[PDB]
Amino acid sequence: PTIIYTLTDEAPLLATYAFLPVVRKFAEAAGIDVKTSDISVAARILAEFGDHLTEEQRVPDNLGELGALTQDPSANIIKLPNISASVPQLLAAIKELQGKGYNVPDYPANPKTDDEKKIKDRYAKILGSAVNPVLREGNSDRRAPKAVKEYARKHPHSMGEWSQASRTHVATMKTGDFYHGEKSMTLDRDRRVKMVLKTKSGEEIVLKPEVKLDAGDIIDSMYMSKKALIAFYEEQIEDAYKTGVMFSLHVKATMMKVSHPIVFGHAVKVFYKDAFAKHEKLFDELGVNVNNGLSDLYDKIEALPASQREEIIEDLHKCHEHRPELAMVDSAKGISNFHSPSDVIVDASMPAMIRLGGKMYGADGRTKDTKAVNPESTFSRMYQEMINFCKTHGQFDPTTMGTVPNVGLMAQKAEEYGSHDKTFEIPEDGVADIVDIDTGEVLLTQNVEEGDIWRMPIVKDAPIRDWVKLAVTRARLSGMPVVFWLDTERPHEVELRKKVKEYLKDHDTEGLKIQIMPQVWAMRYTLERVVRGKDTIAATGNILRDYLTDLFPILELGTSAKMLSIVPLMAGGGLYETGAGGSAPKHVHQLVEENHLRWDSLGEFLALGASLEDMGNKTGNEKAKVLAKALDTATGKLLEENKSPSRRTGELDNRGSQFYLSLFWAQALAEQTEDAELAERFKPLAKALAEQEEAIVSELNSVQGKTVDIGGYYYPDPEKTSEVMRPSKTFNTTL
Amino acid sequence: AKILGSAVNPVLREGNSDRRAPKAVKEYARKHPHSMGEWSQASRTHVATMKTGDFYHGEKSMTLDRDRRVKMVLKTKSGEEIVLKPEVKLDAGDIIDSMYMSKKALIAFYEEQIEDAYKTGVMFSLHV
Amino acid sequence: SRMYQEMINFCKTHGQFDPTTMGTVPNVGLMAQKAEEYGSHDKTFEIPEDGVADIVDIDTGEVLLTQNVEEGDIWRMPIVKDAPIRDWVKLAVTRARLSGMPVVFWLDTERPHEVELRKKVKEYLKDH
Amino acid sequence: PTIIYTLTDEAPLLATYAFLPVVRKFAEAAGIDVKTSDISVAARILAEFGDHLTEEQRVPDNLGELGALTQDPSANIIKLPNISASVPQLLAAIKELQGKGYNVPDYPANPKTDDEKKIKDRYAKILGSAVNPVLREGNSDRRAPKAVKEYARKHPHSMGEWSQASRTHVATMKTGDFYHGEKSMTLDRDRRVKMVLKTKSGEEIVLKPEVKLDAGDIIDSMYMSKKALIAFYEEQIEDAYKTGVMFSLHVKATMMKVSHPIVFGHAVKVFYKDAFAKHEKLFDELGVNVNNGLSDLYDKIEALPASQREEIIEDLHKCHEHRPELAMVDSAKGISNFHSPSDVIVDASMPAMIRLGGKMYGADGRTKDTKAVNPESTFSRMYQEMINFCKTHGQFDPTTMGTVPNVGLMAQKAEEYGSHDKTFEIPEDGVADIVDIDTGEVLLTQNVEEGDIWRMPIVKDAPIRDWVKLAVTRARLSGMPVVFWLDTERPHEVELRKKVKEYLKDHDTEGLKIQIMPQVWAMRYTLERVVRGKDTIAATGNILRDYLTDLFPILELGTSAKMLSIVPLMAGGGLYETGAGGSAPKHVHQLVEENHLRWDSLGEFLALGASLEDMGNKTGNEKAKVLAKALDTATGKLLEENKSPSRRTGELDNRGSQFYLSLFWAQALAEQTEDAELAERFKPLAKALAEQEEAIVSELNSVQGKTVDIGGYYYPDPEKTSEVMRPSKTFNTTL
Amino acid sequence: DTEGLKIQIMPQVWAMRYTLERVVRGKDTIAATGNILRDYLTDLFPILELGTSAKMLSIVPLMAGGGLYETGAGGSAPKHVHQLVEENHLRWDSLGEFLALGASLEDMGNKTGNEKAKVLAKALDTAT
Ligand SMILES: [Mn+2]
Ligand SMILES: [Mn+2]
Ligand SMILES: [Mn+2]
Repeated sequence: PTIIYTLTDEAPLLATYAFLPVVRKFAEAAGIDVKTSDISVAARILAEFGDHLTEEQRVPDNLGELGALTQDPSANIIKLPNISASVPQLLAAIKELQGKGYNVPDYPANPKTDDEKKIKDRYAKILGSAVNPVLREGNSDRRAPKAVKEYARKHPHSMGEWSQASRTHVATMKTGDFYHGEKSMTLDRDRRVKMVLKTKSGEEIVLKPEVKLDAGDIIDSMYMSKKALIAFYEEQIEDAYKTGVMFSLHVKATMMKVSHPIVFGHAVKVFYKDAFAKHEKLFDELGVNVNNGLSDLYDKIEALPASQREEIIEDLHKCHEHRPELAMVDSAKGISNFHSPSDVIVDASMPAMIRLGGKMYGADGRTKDTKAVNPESTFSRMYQEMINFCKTHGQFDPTTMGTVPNVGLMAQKAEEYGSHDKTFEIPEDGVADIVDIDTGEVLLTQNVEEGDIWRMPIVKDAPIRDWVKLAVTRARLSGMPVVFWLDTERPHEVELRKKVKEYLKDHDTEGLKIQIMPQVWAMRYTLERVVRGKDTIAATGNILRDYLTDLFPILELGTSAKMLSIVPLMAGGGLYETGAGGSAPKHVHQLVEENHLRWDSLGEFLALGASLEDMGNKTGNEKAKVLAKALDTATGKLLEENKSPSRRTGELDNRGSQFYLSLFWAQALAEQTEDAELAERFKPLAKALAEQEEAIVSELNSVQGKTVDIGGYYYPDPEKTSEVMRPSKTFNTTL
Repeated sequence: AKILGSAVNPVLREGNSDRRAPKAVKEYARKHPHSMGEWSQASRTHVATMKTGDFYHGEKSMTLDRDRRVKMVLKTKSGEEIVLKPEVKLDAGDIIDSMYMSKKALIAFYEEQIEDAYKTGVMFSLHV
Repeated sequence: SRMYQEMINFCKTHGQFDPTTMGTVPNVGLMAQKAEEYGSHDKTFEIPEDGVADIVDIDTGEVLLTQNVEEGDIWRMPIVKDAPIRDWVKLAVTRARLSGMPVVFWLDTERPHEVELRKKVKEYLKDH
Repeated sequence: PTIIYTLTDEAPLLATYAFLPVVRKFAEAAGIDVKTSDISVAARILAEFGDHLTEEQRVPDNLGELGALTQDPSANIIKLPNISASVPQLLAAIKELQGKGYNVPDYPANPKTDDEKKIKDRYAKILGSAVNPVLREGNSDRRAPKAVKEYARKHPHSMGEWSQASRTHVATMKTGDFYHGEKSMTLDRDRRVKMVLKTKSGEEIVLKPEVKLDAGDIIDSMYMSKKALIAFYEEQIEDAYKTGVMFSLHVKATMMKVSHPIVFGHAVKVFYKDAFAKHEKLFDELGVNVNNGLSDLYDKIEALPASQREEIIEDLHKCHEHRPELAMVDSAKGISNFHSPSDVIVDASMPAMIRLGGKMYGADGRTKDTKAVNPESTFSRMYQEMINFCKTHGQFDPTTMGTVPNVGLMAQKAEEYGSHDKTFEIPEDGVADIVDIDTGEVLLTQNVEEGDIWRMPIVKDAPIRDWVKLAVTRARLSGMPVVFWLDTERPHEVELRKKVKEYLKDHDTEGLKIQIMPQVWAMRYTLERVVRGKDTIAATGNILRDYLTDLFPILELGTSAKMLSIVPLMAGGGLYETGAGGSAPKHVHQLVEENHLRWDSLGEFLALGASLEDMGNKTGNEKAKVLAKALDTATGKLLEENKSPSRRTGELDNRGSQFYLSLFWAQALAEQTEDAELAERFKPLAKALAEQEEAIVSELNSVQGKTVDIGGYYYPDPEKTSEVMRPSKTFNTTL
Repeated sequence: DTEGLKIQIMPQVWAMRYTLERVVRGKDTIAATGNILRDYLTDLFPILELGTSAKMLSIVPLMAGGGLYETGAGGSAPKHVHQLVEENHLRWDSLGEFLALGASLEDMGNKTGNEKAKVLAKALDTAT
């Protein structure tokens, strides 16, 4: 019986070093082996480019290893947050590996040879959201545990007031976006299809040559219009200008790597319509692509003669005086919403804005109301309901409000999350058809234009069946009502409806409140009961899973770090994400400069409990059951005793919190009475740890306030990292 | 006092309201649209209303079993009983409500709303 | 008043209504025999001093509805009779059948008076 | 805002002495006054016979007082278990009261002078089940609270295995009993009726002069043929003998105080017919009434000369040679089934027998199979189905089985529970009619014989309406389907069916599974469901309410002493029974002799929670809600921490468990955040109690293991009892 | 979307009786029928109601999106010609052509957004 514990990047990794030894010590008491899997950015680079490496240097394909392991009914994988590499991050990681004797190739930005174009594609496999599409072979069960909600109640986080006179709102398209021209259908049998564009010339361009579809698959033909999108941006910028409200843009270019940078880019184009007109010729032969934000423009003009570059920056600030005020990522540095598409990520930025009382930062560094532009309507309308609701009701009260768990459809690159390699920026005007290869049958027709974003999302029948089952299970186990958020006026969501209606009958739903509502209705109904302190479960698609599991946890708890994220793997196993967020680069900074790690490991403690509980239910391990029960109360006690990491250096940090957890864990195991072997086994552990409490905490705190050597960043040296992360002689030995 | 105010309506209204626009009028409106003020997504106008201490949030109600004669009385702190309404004839199946608005809640609400309208710079209005 | 706010919100997000495309909203209103608030004028009082306000059956000593009120508070007892309610439900059905349009009874769940009405509507719909 | 807590008899009262102070302290924080009410056997003797008592000695008619309070829409009564006095109990209570200066008359068993008849008739008000009929002005909502059910799953109680080859069965009449001769009708209008017997002679005997009947009342005219009853017994006693299976008899002479002793008596008569023939003349003038069991015979022969009394007992033990084996109540002492009608009580004995695997105890001390004789078929056939089910399915599994909550028609002396003053042993062969005085119309005729038992049960229309409402209420609120146990072949239940069918339509039953099935079908349907882990509500008549709320809880939980018994009164208030069992005489035995009370007050804690919660809803007291939910979580923690009273002397007792409850109740209020004032109010208290925990516990346990002085039994001294029941001064001073 | 519509299916005999029962007392009913019944009925009732089928609309909304407009279901009337060649009087009623053209221009207007074609259709409707 074995649990895989992922070694990842930056902060969670550093924490793992201190925590792995303690989980291993507790897990062996139930005959559980804990093996690491290194899926760091460095490890993934070394696994891809083994060619130029020695035998000792080479790394196995650890990501792909886990990808296979998800097909095994006995899988038990605990996934920690890891880096989704941007280009700058990849570059830094390559230079660190090269510097350490690993001959890996330079990343070729603009490749001049055909062999450079070849390795740039191999690097593309490392860039961006690479891990998640592989590991997510089950659906999402994301929710906050009772002990965490009770902590929020006892220590209410700061929330900004919602004035009834608030001017902030969600501006979104009403025609010409993906939603309003969308086509959809469920497949009657297995088909192999192609995406073609029948041009005005009579020609037929092939955009995607072959894609294998199955029986019961739901496929969409959706497109956004370049013309409608520009017009929309024209209207909303002028409106923001006339009404005097700060302009902001909220998309997710990190994940939607094809469509969303185009959308982001157009916003910038029309906002600065005037400057991009005066410098059209210069910009094209400079190759500036502002889809990468203003960051791309500033970069390609930084090396220009002063007077020439200073004319361009003038034409940008001159364009501002008849434009609305812009939201700032960092006003002190002068970094705006338009700088980089990776700066303002929709799933995080929107809740941040709502929590702050519908506010974002301005040029002067003061919080302002905003027109949160959310071009695609499909998933943005639900935000507006909350805003409106908030205007009439005020800010949410974290002390009294209910919870909104989520049962998200995400398995096997579900819906939009798998459509990246099937999204195309239409080259010229024409008619876009998806066509069956083995028969001249046109399946979904659409009339598109030059610049349009066309795409074909896919959701498979098997994930859908599991998703309905997961929703029913959660209804049954928690007693909470579940609402499926499915529109009637969105073809894709009426297709899902047909399946949800059918597959609900294949279960025992006798005493369960289960209904289906359009998103805006569903959001309202949910808000209506949460404000009265009642709980509701949201059964949603992939993107809504993303949006809602940031929105509500941030409002309820103040963060999305302190929650359960369980993935019941379809083959029978289980994946346990410890965090939906990043790997916290700023956290590492504080540790390396003055050794205080302020990373909260509660998400790791929670996932482990879920992992141990499911291990017992699936393998018949009674000891694992007892370990899970003990850890839960230990986690609960850690919250109650307020022994989570402080942010201020010199005070209790991640390392100290891990001690208290292990103390309470050993304590719980000593005073439990369903397993006598374990009770007496941990009795001396609990006794030893409690009696040396103040010496251990002393050691773990007196070591702070100084620079520390971890031997790198993207590839830390284990020996030196282990020293830093386990500095208490007393704690190490007594363990 | 019997001539003052809305005197006519409560005497003639011995039925219920079937109020509706006639098709000819609705069809004329479609063909000849009246002017409508445009709504700004950034509009600051809102209904301000009480959250506690109004009729709604302290209301009690019942459906009556039988015909009875009730009075409305205030049992004062002193022990004295002031009769406010000597007699009212209730029928079986009558829905009656006991309903009150707190003076103190109303003044607090008003001080908060007037102040809020000022601090935000939005124009105050009262609709009764 | 909350109804108005919903429209305001709706209007902020959807814009102003278009008279050339919008549908009708006819009303079937309960009003017969000085129903609800429209008859409560003779039964509304500005409370002279702090005390308990009860509505009491004069024959026998049964206190039907009690309430704790303050000096300056406004307290009232609205009435709505059973046969008007019967007529109102029937009129709703008749208007539904004749026009062929859906009908929504605007009745709250968190308002005592409107739950009492709800009981009768649920009953008298079975009579048609 | 007043809660009425009932002072009763024996163990529950002793627990109250320690608990009343701590409930008062909590209830005052919400503005609720806890007012006492004394309904003990002693206080009921005093209230009746205030003839020779001083002003200070006199007590109000506390039962009549509470009976009157049920009409008050604000009634909040907590009913603890109380004595339903037998003759020996009555005498002992009288003798103690006399010796303490209370001048009350002796109870004359056989009144010599006619003045003794009046005071014997006045004592008849005190005898037996006198409290329940007065307090039950509502219908029964009996169910096991979720937290208790969960505890039974984690800690299963022992259950005897059911052999497929088991021979045990229910024996019951197929003709000549109440069921197979029943006539019933629903009243058209108000009537006044008399019960008359027109004899064969021509005389008219008035058994009941007048009874006032309302419109919509159901009345029955049921009788049991004496000739049939004896022939049945002859047959069954013979069958049990021939087949070699143990004979047992299960009736309820305790509450069915008129009919069932006649039923019990006849069994003894035909069983020992050979001895009752040899001594018929002697038995006659001794006034032997074996309707009171063999104990009656043994009493009346104990005074006789040795050679004669020994001859009698020899003719009784000699009769066993041609007879079947008898089930024993105490096989060491030789106390059998026939000793006393109050030993084997159908509602408790039948579950106990099923729980054991279909076993009762033998003369040899061994457990064996039994012919469980239940003469009246009406409510016994339902037991047989379970026996059959178990025979094919095995014994129930407490770790996986569902629940069977009950909604019981009992309000206003419903059905058989209010037919005692209307039951008659027929003096001679005739026709038994219930006749209207105004217009000499015979409503129901019936041809009866000498010995036959005749009765007219009554169930009023208004109770039936509330009963149906409570069924739909429970269905809506719990999501469980509900089944009405109504026979198609029983007049009474077809009359009820007419009503249920109609009154259901008066309610919103849109999302509910609600159906009507005959008893045996309903039982089978319910069993088919529990065994698959599914829940079902039983909406039943009065006697079935009693049977099923012992039966299922014994199987699910091991006891009927750990559950909610809510009585929503028809006038608006609520009565909350804390227990359905006795007042535990033996528990007092252990308290006075060795200072350990093993009474489980869980039923009190649960009832109080349901008392405080309903206080919040009815009045609008939000502070009541907070106390209720905090007691709910306090009671739940009591179970999970395993701190219910031990039975062993020297360990944690009733007093000790009351400390832990009040501790957790205090903690739950301190660490909650839905009421700011209450939180900081209990904060120092909760901090106090927890701090000297193993000091208070140390006191409450050290004082055990010795004889103690409470100053009486039926009327214990309030000053002495309070010293004993609150022996921890550390604990007491803390409030 | 059939929510406010009365739609039902009956056998031919029943449907005919049902239809007759309503039309004998001024009520209108649409007959949704198969091919031969379409023929039979659009002669029968138009003859009974109007005397001829040469005074009605026969619109064929073409499946591909267009529209065919039959001006008459009857023949080309040879005897009308005999009168025109011998006496110079054409008694042919072109009312079926006026109505068809009116339906043609109206569909033209709604299909292609032509407002001037809509105005031609309405002016023809009133002229007819
Ligand atoms: Mn997210
Ligand atoms: Mn019982
Ligand atoms: Mn024809």
